[PDB]
Amino acid sequence: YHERRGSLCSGCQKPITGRCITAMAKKFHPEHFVCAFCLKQLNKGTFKEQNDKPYCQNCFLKLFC
Amino acid sequence: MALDGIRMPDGCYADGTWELSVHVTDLNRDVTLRVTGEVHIGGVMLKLVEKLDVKKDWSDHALWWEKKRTWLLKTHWTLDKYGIQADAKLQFTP
Ligand SMILES: [Zn+2]
Ligand SMILES: [Zn+2]
Repeated sequence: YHERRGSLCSGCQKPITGRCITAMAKKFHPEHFVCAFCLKQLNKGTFKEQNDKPYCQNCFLKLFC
Repeated sequence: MALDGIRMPDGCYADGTWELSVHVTDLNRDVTLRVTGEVHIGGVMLKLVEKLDVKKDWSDHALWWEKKRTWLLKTHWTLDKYGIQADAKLQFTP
């Protein structure tokens, strides 16, 4: 019954307790919004994409550069 | 065209497409990617994975040339540049 909240990950609607990515004002589990190369972590500040598939720049660039 | 100095079955084939063999060591399988001597390595790991489609080891993916025991990480050059081709069997491992 603590009180430490966070930010619901829109789509999951579950508080994000740790790191939180923001979108069109929506929040996102920093994980459920990872890069599709190394699905472990992405950042809206370095989130690259192609064909709709998320990617870290270092990841996407490695493909088409 | 077709001539190219030879004829067609070899002076054409249909479009100059040769599938590169890929011995997956993390799976022990052998996959082939219909490519050409103009695809960038980062272009192969992409397709091979696309066929996979799963939260499987995607970062642990990289092609190596045992005929060179190297790590194909030169996304700048291509197959032709190095000289790779269908006679060159690559592998899909970290
Ligand atoms: Zn979520
Ligand atoms: Zn990545």
